[PDB]
Amino acid sequence: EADCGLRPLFEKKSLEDKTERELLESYIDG
Amino acid sequence: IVEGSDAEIGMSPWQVMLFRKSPQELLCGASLISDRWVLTAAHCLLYPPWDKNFTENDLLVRIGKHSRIEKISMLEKIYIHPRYNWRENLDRDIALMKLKKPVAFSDYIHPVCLPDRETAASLLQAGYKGRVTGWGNLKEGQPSVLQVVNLPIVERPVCKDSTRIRITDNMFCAGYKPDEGKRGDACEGDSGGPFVMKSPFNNRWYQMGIVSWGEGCDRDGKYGFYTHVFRLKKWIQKVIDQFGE
Amino acid sequence: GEPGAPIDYDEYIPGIR
Ligand SMILES: *[C@@H]1O[C@H](CO)[C@@H](O)[C@H](O)[C@H]1NC(C)=O
Ligand code: NA
Repeated sequence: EADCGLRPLFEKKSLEDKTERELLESYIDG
Repeated sequence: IVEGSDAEIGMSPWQVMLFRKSPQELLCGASLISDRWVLTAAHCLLYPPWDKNFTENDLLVRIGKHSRIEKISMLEKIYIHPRYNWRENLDRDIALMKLKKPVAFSDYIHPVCLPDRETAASLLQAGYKGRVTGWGNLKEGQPSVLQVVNLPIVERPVCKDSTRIRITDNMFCAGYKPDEGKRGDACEGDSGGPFVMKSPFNNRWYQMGIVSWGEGCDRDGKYGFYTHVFRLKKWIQKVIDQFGE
Repeated sequence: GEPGAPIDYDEYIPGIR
């Protein structure tokens, strides 16, 4: 739906979960 | 999930559990993609070699669960990919399930996105990590809390070399290589659950894969195989456009 | 860097899981 993928308890509160940084690092780091 | 950790509250609000209705038993994972549609693996519903053929009246789903606020939903209809190949390799291991009533979104219930082409091309790269969640066995027991593990996508020649099963374009594989030191895998009971990735472009979580199959769990040199959700998106859209509410 | 699977649309004992 229009709001998909934005979690009420994280993205919508500008909070990150404990391991999502690991995903972002894999996308950026060589 | 093998070598995972306990999920935080609301960390995977698209998580769905697929149950046999009677006798009650946890069958598979699944994911919420709208207030009426749930995505899972075809082999969770249909696997003739095991005389498995569940239809809507055999099943229920639990949405918004974290420990063993949560909604039990009945199914109106299920839809299995018409070219699902159970005989050879689980090609097109995908199914849709329509809820009898719309589920209310909450802090604990919220749908995941399906990828567009740009997102798929950007994120579905070897070495890039996705997230797998499930209530499956911890080794090749059941957990008290939803388990979460992050795993890197693996180069296709490495996936192919790891198994004697013929790999199709509708699958990708993920997991750590023997020399990478880290471990982790899906396992029995995690089938049908989502492999999700978070887009840096718009902060949204996208379901790139469906836990499909593997050889054992967390074996050195073996990888978990996942339904390539993007490649089958036109079938998903065809079902929802034809049978949507 | 390499795609883990093709970025196009489908046109038309298997594992221990
Ligand atoms: C599965 O069972 C349903 C009835 O519950 C039947 O209509 C359907 O044809 C079966 N699918 C098979 C045998 O592939
Ligand atoms: Na492995």
